[PDB]
Amino acid sequence: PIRLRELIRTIRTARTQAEEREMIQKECAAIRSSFREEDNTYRCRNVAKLLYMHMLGYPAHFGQLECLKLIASQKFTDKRIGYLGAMLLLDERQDVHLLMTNCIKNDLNHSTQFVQGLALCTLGCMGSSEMCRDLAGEVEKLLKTSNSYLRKKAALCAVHVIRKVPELMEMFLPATKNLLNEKNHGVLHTSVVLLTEMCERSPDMLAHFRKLVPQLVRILKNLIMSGYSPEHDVSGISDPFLQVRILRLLRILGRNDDDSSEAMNDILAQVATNTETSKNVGNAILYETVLTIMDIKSESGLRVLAINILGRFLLNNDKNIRYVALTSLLKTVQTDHNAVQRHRSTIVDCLKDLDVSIKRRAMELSFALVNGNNIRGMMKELLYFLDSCEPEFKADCASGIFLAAEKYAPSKRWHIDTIMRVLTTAGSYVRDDAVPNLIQLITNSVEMHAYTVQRLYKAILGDYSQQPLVQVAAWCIGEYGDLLVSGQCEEEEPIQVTEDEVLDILESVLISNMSTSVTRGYALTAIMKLSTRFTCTVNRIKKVVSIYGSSIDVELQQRAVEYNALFKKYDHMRSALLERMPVME
Amino acid sequence: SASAVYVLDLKGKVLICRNYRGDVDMSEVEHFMPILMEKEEEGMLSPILAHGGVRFMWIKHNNLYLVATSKKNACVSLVFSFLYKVVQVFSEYFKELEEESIRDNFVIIYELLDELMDFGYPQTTDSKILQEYITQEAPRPPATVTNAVSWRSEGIKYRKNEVFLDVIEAVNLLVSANGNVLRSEIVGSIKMRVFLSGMPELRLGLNDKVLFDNTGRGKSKSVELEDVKFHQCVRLSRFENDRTISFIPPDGEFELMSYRLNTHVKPLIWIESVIEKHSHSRIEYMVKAKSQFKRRSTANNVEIHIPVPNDADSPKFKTTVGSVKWVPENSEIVWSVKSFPGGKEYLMRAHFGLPSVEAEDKEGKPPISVKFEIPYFTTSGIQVRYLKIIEKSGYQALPWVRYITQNGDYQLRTQ
Amino acid sequence: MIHFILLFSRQGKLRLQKWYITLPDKERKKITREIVQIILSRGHRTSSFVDWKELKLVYKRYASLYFCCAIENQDNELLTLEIVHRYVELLDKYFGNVCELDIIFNFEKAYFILDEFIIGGEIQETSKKIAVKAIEDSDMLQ
Amino acid sequence: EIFELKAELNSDKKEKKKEAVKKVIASMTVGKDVSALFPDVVNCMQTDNLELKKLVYLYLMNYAKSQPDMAIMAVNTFVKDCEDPNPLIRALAVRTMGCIRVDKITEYLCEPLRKCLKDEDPYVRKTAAVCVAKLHDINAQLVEDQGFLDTLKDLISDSNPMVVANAVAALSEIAESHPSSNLLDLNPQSINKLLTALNECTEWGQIFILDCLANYMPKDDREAQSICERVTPRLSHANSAVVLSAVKVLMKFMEMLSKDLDYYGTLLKKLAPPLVTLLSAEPELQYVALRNINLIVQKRPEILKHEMKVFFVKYNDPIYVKLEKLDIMIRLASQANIAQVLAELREYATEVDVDFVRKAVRAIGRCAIKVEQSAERCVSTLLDLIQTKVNYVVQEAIVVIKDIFRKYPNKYESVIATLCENLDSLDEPEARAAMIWIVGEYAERIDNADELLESFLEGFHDKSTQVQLQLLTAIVKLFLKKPTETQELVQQVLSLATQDSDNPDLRDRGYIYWRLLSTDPVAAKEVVLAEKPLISEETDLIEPTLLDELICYIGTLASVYHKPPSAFVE
Amino acid sequence: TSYDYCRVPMEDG
Amino acid sequence: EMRILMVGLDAAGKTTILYKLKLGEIVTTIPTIGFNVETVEYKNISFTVWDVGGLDKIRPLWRHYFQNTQGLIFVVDSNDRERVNEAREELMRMLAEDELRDAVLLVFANKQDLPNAMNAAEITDKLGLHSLRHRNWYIQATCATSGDGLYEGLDWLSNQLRN
Ligand SMILES: Nc1nc2c(ncn2[C@@H]2O[C@H](COP(=O)(O)OP(=O)(O)OP(=O)(O)O)[C@@H](O)[C@H]2O)c(=O)[nH]1
Ligand SMILES: [Mg+2]
Repeated sequence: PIRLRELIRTIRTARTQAEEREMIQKECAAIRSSFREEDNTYRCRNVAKLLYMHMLGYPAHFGQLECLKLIASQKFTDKRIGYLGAMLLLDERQDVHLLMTNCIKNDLNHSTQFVQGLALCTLGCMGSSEMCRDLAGEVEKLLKTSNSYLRKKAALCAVHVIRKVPELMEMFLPATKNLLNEKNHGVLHTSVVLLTEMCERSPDMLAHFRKLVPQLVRILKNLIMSGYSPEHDVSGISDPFLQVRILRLLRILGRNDDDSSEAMNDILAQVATNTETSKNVGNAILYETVLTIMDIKSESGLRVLAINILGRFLLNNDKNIRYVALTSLLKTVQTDHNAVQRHRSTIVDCLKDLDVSIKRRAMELSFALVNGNNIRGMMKELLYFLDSCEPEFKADCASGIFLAAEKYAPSKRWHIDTIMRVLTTAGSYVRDDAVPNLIQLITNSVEMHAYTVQRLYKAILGDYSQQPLVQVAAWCIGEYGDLLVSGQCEEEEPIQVTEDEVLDILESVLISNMSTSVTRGYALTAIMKLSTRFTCTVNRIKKVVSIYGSSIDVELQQRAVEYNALFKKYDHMRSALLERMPVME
Repeated sequence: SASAVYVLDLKGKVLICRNYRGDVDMSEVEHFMPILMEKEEEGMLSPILAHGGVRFMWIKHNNLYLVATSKKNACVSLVFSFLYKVVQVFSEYFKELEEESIRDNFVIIYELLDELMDFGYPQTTDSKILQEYITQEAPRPPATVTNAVSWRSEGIKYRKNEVFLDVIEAVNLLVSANGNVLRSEIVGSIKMRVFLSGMPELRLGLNDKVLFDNTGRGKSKSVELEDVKFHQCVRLSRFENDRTISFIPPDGEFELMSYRLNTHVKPLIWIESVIEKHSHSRIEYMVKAKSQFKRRSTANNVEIHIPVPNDADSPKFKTTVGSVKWVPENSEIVWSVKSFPGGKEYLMRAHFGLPSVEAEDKEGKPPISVKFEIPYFTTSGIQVRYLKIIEKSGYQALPWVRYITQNGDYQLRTQ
Repeated sequence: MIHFILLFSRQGKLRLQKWYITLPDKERKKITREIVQIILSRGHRTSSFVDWKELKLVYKRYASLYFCCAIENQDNELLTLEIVHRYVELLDKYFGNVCELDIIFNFEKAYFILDEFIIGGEIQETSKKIAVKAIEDSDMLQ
Repeated sequence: EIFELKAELNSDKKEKKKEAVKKVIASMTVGKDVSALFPDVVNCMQTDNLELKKLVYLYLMNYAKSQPDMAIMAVNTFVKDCEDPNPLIRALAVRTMGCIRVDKITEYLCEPLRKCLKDEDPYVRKTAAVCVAKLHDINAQLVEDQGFLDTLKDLISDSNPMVVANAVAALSEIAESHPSSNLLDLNPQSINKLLTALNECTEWGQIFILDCLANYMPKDDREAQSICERVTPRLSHANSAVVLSAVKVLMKFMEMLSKDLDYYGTLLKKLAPPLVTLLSAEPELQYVALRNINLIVQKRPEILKHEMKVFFVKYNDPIYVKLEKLDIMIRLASQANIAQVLAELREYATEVDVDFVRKAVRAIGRCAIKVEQSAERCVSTLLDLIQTKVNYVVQEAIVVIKDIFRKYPNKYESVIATLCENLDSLDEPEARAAMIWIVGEYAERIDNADELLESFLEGFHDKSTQVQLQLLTAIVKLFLKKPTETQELVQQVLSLATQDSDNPDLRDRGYIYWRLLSTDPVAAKEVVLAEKPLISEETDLIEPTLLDELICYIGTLASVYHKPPSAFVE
Repeated sequence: TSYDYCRVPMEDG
Repeated sequence: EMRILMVGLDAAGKTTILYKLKLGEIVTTIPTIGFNVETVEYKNISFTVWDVGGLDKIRPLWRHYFQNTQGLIFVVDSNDRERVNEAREELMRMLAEDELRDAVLLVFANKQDLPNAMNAAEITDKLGLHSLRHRNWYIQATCATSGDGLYEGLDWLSNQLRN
């Protein structure tokens, strides 16, 4: 059996993927046939060649049992292959992965820490919820060890089993007690991420863990003051990976506490000044530092400084930092709300940036920036920005227009005017889900429907193919038809409402192929209401109901026949149930 | 009606580009392959794509995408018939047509693009006459290029006078899983190999049913051609009258005619196969191959392709006569028998295993196709009666023929 | 939490996947195909991050090979790029003049290097010396 | 680099300027912006090597648009080379002339074009005929200003039908580009001349002169028959594009022939063995045919009603092929082959090509509506595929079983007893809503219809619009059928759809059904338990208003789109 | 072409 | 060389047997969720023994090991009169398969310590071993915590390796 790299070299000579599959199934059969031989020799390499095909994306379901044999091997390399593809070929829904449970448990008791490192690797990466239930006492046992090669691994494996089994962390509350003085940083890092996890899940764990806040305030201050180590140092910044995790742990702690928030206040005032903002690393330090300050009940001098940190970060030409700065104010929208509002033009600037994510963060933060003060002016930018969106942002903007408008609309008329503007200019981009919301707010509106339905009528004569537009209109014509055609039971002087093209424009939808049939679902509903909402020309609309009783949509064939018997047998009971719908929230 | 005919590769970079109207932009080609990535990966693949108003008529070679672009309501079959012709003429020039054939020989290929088509209108596509003034090694264009006879130049002279015919049968078969024949037509094709002196008018006659019905010999052996498609050189107005196969051939190898007919007689070889697919366990193919055809005839080098499962493993084959190769690369077995006479019936018993774990997805059922070849044997019973050599100089040529029966689409739908 | 890691070529040819989230293979082949398409359809001044479907998707080109992560939308981003770069450093450490063709060849240890660096989607060794030390000792174990 | 190339380009030795221009169009072959070196290769153009002049003609045509002003440095060289006694070099210039599109040039070149219009050799005259249309492509009115239209009409009156066909193909081009102001149609005697010219010209020329016939309509029966008798031998030619152009005018001209004559039946019997043979072609060309065949049976279903077996897909067929064969089987679904089709379609639901399977499920359903004969056996075929327990196979089946029940509602209550147990955790809302109607409409022979809707009444607030509306439909139909066991059921669905639902039509039909139940549920037996009429089916026959137009468009995109020719061109 | 040929008549009067 | 499986109910001593056959000692063993393999190498035949634990969530996955198997061991407990029914159910569930059709059967009447423990004859007829067809079934009363009868079953098994 050939080696891995010999196979890859043959695979690198493959031109056509179909031709490459020929080379796949060439070797794959030999891998299968070797598996029929129950080989232990090349079972190292045949699985390794298989995992390559798995990485090449080929059905390698068959060799998974051999991986269990490679985990249950005795040679270290066969284990070294065996634990790998267990993380590859198996997941929780693989359903055959449960045979690892004995094998790992024996190999959590293997003499070699590297074999146990492989066992903590595989269980930490993909250990199943019941496998997490079946290995919980062993991981904390390997968390009670002194082997920092394993203590760095059993800690994150304990996170995994707390991640997978959320009701399991209470046996790790005793496990985590007072190992916060680790001389190694990596074990100390994993303990922080564990204490990040332990504080995350249960608020009941916060009381035990906010006690040791000044313990790590010291140790984080040790990281700032130990300005160099030969390891952990990137660009003259010592162990930034640990430093952020402490800050994140200091972010989730003290967030409603004050004494711990003041116990962490000093190093926050330190590293907001004692950071090197030159390289990418010190910005990453200072970014979480901003986020730590915003989320805790911090010193006010931190937060004023922190917006001044962010005002710098708004103006750095690094789009990374612009993504960082836009995410920052996107975080602390409500917290320190008006120190964000002075950076408003920077946000309107990033609407004209040439990055998707930057335009994404700016548009959404602009959706967050809308108070009841900037409601008039900024929407005019945003309705312009809605015109200058990408079609991916057009769906995103037009909904987010509707979100902030329902919040802080100074008028109900102008609330209608902007929504009617968006419904004309979004069309196929505005989501159908906001349509019952728009329908609700205009019947939450009680006063302007003669104002509304005319403007509804004035644009639907322009087009019908905007389906969420004409979703909105047909309910308004059915309900507030009396405010459209008013006192016009017979022919009068020609006003723009004419109660027949009113009936023709809905009929135009019913035959038009650009109708979502809930357009036609709303339309027959509007037809049957205008048997009552109109007294002008009924029983010509009965013809339209009667001819629609042979229609091909199932419910719309139900809808016409269920209407028509009222039009044919219970003409007085037509209006006996066509009272207007109630208004809810 | 073409405007810009392009050649792409498997990556989508332009191997060669040539416009004929300028009505399609030259950079439109870069949208085609992502749209080709689009339509295929959604399964909306068609030989015509559209990026707005530019219509993307394309065929696919081994590496190549002969993309002919247009914008108006162009004549579609005008395009693609030219597309296979350009493949053909390149196959006439370049014995393999790949990326090496293009980038090394752009001297002649751009000249071909100038010559074969003007404006979108193909005007000269006969490669044999095209060799006489478009060489890769220039004089005036030949008169045969001007002439209505556009397939055969005058003054062609050989020492001998040999007319080599190849009456080739191609048996289509569709047998379902029920064991009934769904569709078994026969598409036979007579391909001529002419080595003759001068300008002869060859007049051919077969055992045509209609021509024997016009003669009054509609009781003897007469093949019934349901439809034939002939060469250009056959004067079809002369054929429409009285079944008269009269033509001036080109020089060399060419298919004259393409007959097609149905046949309600048995397949030449009946296959019985079984599948003992045991779940998670194994599979067994006790397949036999009986020959229904004539015992004097022998099916040469047959290659029975039976689709096996993909993760099938540990092959075992109890044959009778003939070897099996297992082709996992096609996920199949080729039980090959070299000499298999008529009347013979050879069994093969296959045995694989199957993984005790199931696979993730389905596979589908490909039919079984075999690769038989029977010489000197017209299953339809077609017989060339004569071949009238008519030369103004006047010679006695040597007309020659052999009969070969092969498969067309010999699919037999499995269990 | 790093949800997965992708290393795909200039041609998009994936040289590494590491799903720290359990989603099935069809979904693995769908999602991987999309993001490779997303990143290769993305310019050089596009902030090295994608807000992709509640995943602040981190990309950072270093060579013809491209790089990908899916961080949780509460975590750090430049450090997440530094996580890539620290891993780049560890690939630069254990190999030295770390280069494309033995990514194609010796990928098996690049997973093992990732196994010495990220298990569960998070960092286990914040030193760059101690981790490649341990994989050499297990290589010295062979 | 390029200047060293321009040094070899401004060399005096031939072997240096010959290899220089090869590198330029090899740089153009690899797609380099070599437009900056435009007028410099123009200096090494007027060369004695004819092999070399094609490379510059290749360059000048490609970079005419790029350097429109610099393109004035070739006009003298063209009129120089329209006069050299090699006809190869003259027509080479002529086709280079008309394809170069600079309006500063096209006014000057009409006279050597007019010179080559009346040239001697058929080679350049069939080349010069197209260059008129190339000029009419560039400047249409200059051609009539040059009056080249009649000179093109006189090469129709030439012999050697290759020149005539290249005149016709340019003529049908220019008359298309014309507004049909002075329509270029001729008498039948020129049509007699062209039909005699048919049996001589090339396979391409035979196509283009069948295309002038796409505009003409004969005015008598014998006039129609006699020309069609000479189009008739073209159906035994290897080029299907020759055949497809022949069928197009024969489908056009058969509207003039008398059905009372046997020539009409003779034409149709001579038409079917070609049309089957078109499916023996290459699948792209067959994909051309399958859109054209679709147009035929909608117009003339009589022809190929005897042939179903050739419309059976194979395993190796392309997907666009395999979908279109299923359409013609629907277009040929008759009583004589109900068993052949449904067994074949059952063999097609056994495939992994899901959309082909999804089409094949619709192919059974379109068979069940087209013939009511095997409409029982169609349902029996589908329930087998329901018992395959493949989700999309099931999820396509339930919509179809509904539509059969919408089409043929009468005696298919022996089906729902199987279909009341059909793994109701079906996920696709098109067949979830199909399930609720079939349960709802047939809520008398499904005796436990209340309790199975309880699973469908759990996650009610976030399913769909239709599925929630079908549940609002069926329960009111169920409660009207059984008011005993569904009494709390009809009230809780009004409790969810009228109160805790914002879906306005669900609020519309909710309060309507709530008030109708509150006013008179006994009248609701007349209102909503009303005898629904026979559903008018969707006749997918393309309108003969459009279809007869598309009779003139066969083998063009208008047939392969089944659209009018203007609906897709821009 | 390993298979051999067979000569047809010319006229068949 | 022989592929051997040790199936049966949980707490059957099947891992107690396995380290009595391989090691020779009664090691303290957890209820094994996954499997074990130890090449017991006896009567100059290396028995490759795939001991598989008998808890509920494992019993379906048993079918994955029924390929290239040459010999079975269905360990029964003699102290579970209540579970001999589902042991009999398990046996007929397992033996009725095309994969694992040619592998012989050697039944262990484990845990002979009490008068609740039966002999082989009652367990043979509680499991219905004479209802077997094409089976070289052979019950073997074994004592795992003392090694009694274990090698003698391996002795009988070593005979049935070749034919
Ligand atoms: N008295 C007595 N007890 C036994 C004997 N054999 C096994 N046991 C008991 O049965 C229990 C189960 O044995 P194990 O091998 O550890 O467990 P198992 O049967 O393999 O079950 P799994 O680990 O789930 O596969 C042991 O703890 C022993 O106490 C025996 O021969 N005599
Ligand atoms: Mg055990």
